[PDB]
Amino acid sequence: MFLLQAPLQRRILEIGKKHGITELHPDVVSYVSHATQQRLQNLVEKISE
Amino acid sequence: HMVLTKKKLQDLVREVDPNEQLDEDVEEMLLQIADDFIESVVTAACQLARHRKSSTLEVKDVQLHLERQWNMWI
Repeated sequence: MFLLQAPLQRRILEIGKKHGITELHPDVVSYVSHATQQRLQNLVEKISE
Repeated sequence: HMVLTKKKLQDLVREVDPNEQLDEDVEEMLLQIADDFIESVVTAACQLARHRKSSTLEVKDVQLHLERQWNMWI
């Protein structure tokens, strides 16, 4: 996984508590990791351009 | 706690341009951006979920926000 699975999991779970969320589907972690990799991938590509 | 490593970041950078070591400050900035991204996205998603009258965070929620506020299609 691009991002660190354990702390990511914990941090997502953590942000949810503050926002009416009690649980989170499993692969949501991976999905967020993928999205974050895209966010950063585009910026880097742009920066190198 | 750290969710992304300097190593993994650098692999990403390398993937875009194999010969290009990024300045540490830029590395930190990007690590900071990933943090804001996770924060805002997950936060906005939880809202969508809560709206579904739900309490379990699901891809559906994150995807909906990404597509709408980031025009990211994954």
